[PDB]
Amino acid sequence: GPHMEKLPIAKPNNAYEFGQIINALSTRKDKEACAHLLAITAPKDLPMFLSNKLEGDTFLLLIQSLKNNLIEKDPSLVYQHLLYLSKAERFKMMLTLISKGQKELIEQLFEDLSDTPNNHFTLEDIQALKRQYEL
Repeated sequence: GPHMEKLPIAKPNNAYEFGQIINALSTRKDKEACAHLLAITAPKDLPMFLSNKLEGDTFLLLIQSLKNNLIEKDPSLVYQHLLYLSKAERFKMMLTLISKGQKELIEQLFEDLSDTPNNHFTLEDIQALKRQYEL
């Protein structure tokens, strides 16, 4: 990960802005600046941004950003980001291009949410939504 300073983030207004920030972080491998991007992004806007500007590495970046950073800030925002991410179309191509040992990271994402009892979601809601990820 680069020692040279991080590029500053203003919120994504539209799919190209979301994609152009994210692809810069996929260039730096930045999970922590990606975590700031989810801390400012809405789950409702997220699948509309991911429409055409969604790739294998940029999907995996946000997954590793969730199962490390956002789980310790708000696991219910992780749950809602994963809920609306399941509505994205190109999302379903990603789970086919990802290798089995890299797909396990998506399991560890839900395994950390399973560990958290929460005022916004339940295990019943987890085990229902994870089905859209075929885990």
